This record gives sequence, C-alpha cells and structure tokens, in this order.
Amino acid sequence: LTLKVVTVLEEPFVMVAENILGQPKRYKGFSIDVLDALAKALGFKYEIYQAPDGRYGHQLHNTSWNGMIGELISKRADLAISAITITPERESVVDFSKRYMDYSVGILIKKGTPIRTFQDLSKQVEMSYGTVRDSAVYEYFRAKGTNPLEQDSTFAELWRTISKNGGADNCVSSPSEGIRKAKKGNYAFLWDVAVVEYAALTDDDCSVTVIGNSISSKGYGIALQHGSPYRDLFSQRILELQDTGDLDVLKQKWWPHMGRCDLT
Amino acid sequence: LTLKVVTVLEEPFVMVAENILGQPKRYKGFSIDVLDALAKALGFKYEIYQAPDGRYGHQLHNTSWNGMIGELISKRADLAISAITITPERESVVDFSKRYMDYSVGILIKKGTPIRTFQDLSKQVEMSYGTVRDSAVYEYFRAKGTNPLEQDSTFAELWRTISKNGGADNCVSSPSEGIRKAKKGNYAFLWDVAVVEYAALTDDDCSVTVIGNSISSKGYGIALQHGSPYRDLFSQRILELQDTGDLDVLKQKWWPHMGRCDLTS
Ligand SMILES: *[C@@H]1O[C@H](CO)[C@@H](O)[C@H](O)[C@H]1NC(C)=O
Ligand SMILES: *[C@@H]1O[C@H](CO)[C@@H](O)[C@H](O)[C@H]1NC(C)=O
Ligand SMILES: [Ca+2]
Ligand SMILES: [Ca+2]
Ligand SMILES: [Ca+2]
Ligand SMILES: [Ca+2]
Ligand SMILES: [Ca+2]
Ligand SMILES: [Cl-]
Ligand SMILES: [Cl-]
Repeated sequence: LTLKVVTVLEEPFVMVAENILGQPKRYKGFSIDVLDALAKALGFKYEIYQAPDGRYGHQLHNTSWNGMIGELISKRADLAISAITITPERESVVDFSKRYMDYSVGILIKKGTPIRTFQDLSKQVEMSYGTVRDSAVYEYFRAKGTNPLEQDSTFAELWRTISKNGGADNCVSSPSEGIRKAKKGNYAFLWDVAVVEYAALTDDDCSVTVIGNSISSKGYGIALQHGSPYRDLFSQRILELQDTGDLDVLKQKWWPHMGRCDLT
Repeated sequence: LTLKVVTVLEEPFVMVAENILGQPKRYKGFSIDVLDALAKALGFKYEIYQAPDGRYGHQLHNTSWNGMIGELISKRADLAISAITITPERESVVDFSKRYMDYSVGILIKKGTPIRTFQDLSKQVEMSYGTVRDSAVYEYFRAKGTNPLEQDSTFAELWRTISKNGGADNCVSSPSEGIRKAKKGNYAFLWDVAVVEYAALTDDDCSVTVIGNSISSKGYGIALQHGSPYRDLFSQRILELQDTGDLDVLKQKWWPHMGRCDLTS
C-alpha cells in the first residue's frame, strides 16, 4: 500500500535535506519522523510532494479550498502533514487525527530583558511587540483583547499595541520578518512557540530566547480525507507513541533539551 | 432525545451542587458546563449518574472493565465525562472526543521554599516528594526515570525518590492525602496540575502554591461508546468552543485568574 502525502516546508516540522548531486530530493523533520513511525507501525509506503501554492489552505469565495486542504478534498492527497493546526473550519472539510504535538503562541525576545511573561510585555512602552498581520495569531489577540468576559486585562493592553494603526505600525508581514526584528533587539515577536523556539535554538549569535507560559490553544495534527478510515488508526498509534515517550524522543531530536544555544 | 451520562465526582470538573428540600441531586463544574454547551448545541437532553464503584475504570484480569469505561462498554451509559484523560489503553475500547482541556503533572508544595521547578525539586535531599501510589502519574515517572533516551537527568533523579522502597516511603494513598501532606509541609505532591491548582486556589489558609510549566502529556476528553456517532460531533463543537474563546471563559469560571488565594511565593 502506498499513500500520497502533501506537505509544506516548515522548519523543523518538514525540511528539505541538503541537495547532493546524484541523489534524490529527501525530506526530514519532526513531522516526517512521525509519519515514518506511522508508516512502520501501520505498514504503508508514501510519496511526499509539496503543495503547488505552498499554503496550508484557506477557503475561497466559491466554497473551494486551496493549499493542502484542497488536495485532500480533491483526493489528490491521501493525507497532509506539516505544522497543520486542528481547527474547526478545517475539521469540517477534512478529518484530523488526534494531535501529536501542542500549539501555543510564545514571545521571541532578546536575552537579558526583565520581561518574562505576557503580563510583563503588556506593561512595556519601551519595547514594541506584534505578530504577522492578517494571521490567525493576529485574530487570536483581537478576540482575547476585545472579549469583555476575559478576566485577565493583559490581552486588552496587548491588543492595543498589536492593533495600533490597523497593525501596520507594530506588526510584520511574515514570520521571517518578525524573527529578524526580534534578533535586532528593540522588538518582541509573537508567533508559534515551536517555530520561534527552533529559531532561537539555531540562532548564530544565540542572542534570543523564547517565553512560553501559554497552555495549548490548539494542536498539530495529521489531516486526512473526510471519512478516511485511517484517521482512527493514526490517532491510536499517536496516543501510543505519546504514552511510550517515543514522541518526546523525536521532539528532543529537533527541539533539543540542551543544544547549541542556551535559552536561559 | 436523552443520553445517559456517567461521571465521578472530581473537583472542579464535576461537583455536587447544594440541593435542599429533597430536590434532585444536581451537579456543577467545568466538565458539566462543557456538557451543557454540547447539549444545547447538539439539541439533546441528558441524565447524570455516578459510577457505582466511583472509578474511572481499568481493565481487570479477565479483560472486563469496571468504572466509567465499563459503563460505556456494557452500554449502560451513552457517554462519560469528568476528568478523563485520553489514553491509548482506554481509546482502544471506547472512543474519545478531541480534548476539551489539557492535562499535565504539577507540583503542590508549601509556599516560601526555593523550589520553583522540577529540576530544583530533584536536587532536594531535605524535602520528600511523591505521587499517588499505583497511579498513572507513578508509571509516568517510572518510564521517564528509566528511559536511557530522555535527555533530562531530572526524571531519573525524581524516580529514585518517588520509587524508594517501591514508593512506600514517599507516595500517598490518594490525592486528598497528598494535598493534606503538602499543606502540612516538608512534602511536595506530584499530581494533576488542574486538581492541585484548584486545591491551592481553595486552600483555607492560602498556604500552598503550584508549580506548572509542564507541557501537556495528555488531554481531558469525553468518552463515548465504541463507534458512537456522537464522537465526531462532540469533537467539532469542542473545537468551535475553543476557537470562539468560550472554553477559556468557562475555565476562568472554575480556575479564576484572581479573587481566590494568590499562588505566588
Ligand atoms: C473556484 O475557485 C477556484 C480558485 O482556486 C477555481 O480554481 C475553481 O475553478 C472555482 N470554480 C469551481 C466551480 O470550482
Ligand atoms: C470478570 O470478573 C469480574 C469480577 O470482578 C466480573 O464481575 C465480570 O463479570 C467478569 N467478566 C466476565 C466476562 O465474566
Ligand atoms: Ca472532519
Ligand atoms: Ca517546543
Ligand atoms: Ca484524574
Ligand atoms: Ca476507539
Ligand atoms: Ca542520553
Ligand atoms: Cl479524534
Ligand atoms: Cl499531548
């Protein structure tokens, strides 16, 4: 049995191995390791191709999806894996396995600052902070920072800074821009903990650290075609992998407990 | 439409509401609120009864299950809810929805100590610590503390203290004993962060704090009969609750940000 897998490059979830003349195009990463574990246990081969538009997927005007989600709906892909978050809108058109990792928003900041939490960040006027404009993270802080029922007034303060001038002043256009500004100092970037954590661990100067403190708001999962019988099987193995600690071993392979940069 | 819901008391997930004058025994809690949200969204009624043995359920020697899991397998209950963690052993015989809350192991300890992380606790010779004897948390530390591949030596150190004399020296019979010993002092209790955090928030003397910082090892979910058509429906609305922020509001209702004991040393 062979399955078609659609993916999008996202360090360290899915990465292209260094090109070597006379060798094929290989993929590596934490998500590839999870897929290999499922492939070995469930006994299936797979072929990986990247989404032609390189997008996770969002709904279009005519109720059609692009990106990896579109591939699953069109049945051009049996499953999709990268850094896909399990969201209600996606789960209504595809079927996600139970998460194999948590998702949360962290703060990428230069080392040595007195800021250690979101509350500390919200009380700062010296250091600007923000996220990627017109992203789910930006909308996440719109909801939290405008919800009357939120007890913690930190989000309201954060939203005022993030949304200044429609977000133009304090937000960036892509995660790479946010990471760059954070390393220069005088700016704190709010994005996926996993992405920023890997960015800080691989920093050439080890000049940046990551603030967690956020319980998971979503989880990364494997997306499969609607009604796919593999969804329950994938979830069972994923739970077993988490239970035995093997998934923790894979995480530390790409997010080492002690690596190049010390984040303390 | 009505569904049979099996549960077990677990503060603050499921709790008995103060009832008077022979009025029906009503339940309250974070898990009850999630159930009510699903009931309104999916348009079903329900009746809650407690597990006759008051147990979450585990496999017996003859492969039969007791507790809430047994009620689902025997189909005396349509779904089970309380503080049930989504585990592979249970998921093989029942069907869990996607988690509606994260689960992790925290530390309940008296305030005013230098201990602020698991690593700090592992380096202590003065203060004993442990978890519930013959518990999933006890097995969790057995695996981490004996796995050669774990990069953090903290877990190996913790296991030696937790498992001393087979755990007889430093473990406790129940969470209530663990909470009581932690409040006494000279003991740190390792258990569900949600349970101990509510224990610290409701402490009469506000004498204890909780050390979290642990990413979720599992998640709390709703258990349904194998092949139940409601499982996917529950997962969908559970996801929608989280996205709209309604789950966070309910959590703050039972784990308030302020108002209760301050958990800072
Ligand atoms: C819907 O929009 C997409 C654009 O991605 C287009 O490819 C597709 O042909 C459109 N129409 C229909 C009928 O699917
Ligand atoms: C297994 O043993 C238990 C005794 O605790 C009993 O109640 C149950 O009925 C047994 N199961 C079967 C299938 O006989
Ligand atoms: Ca679905
Ligand atoms: Ca991480
Ligand atoms: Ca429990
Ligand atoms: Ca199952
Ligand atoms: Ca080693
Ligand atoms: Cl699921
Ligand atoms: Cl998890």
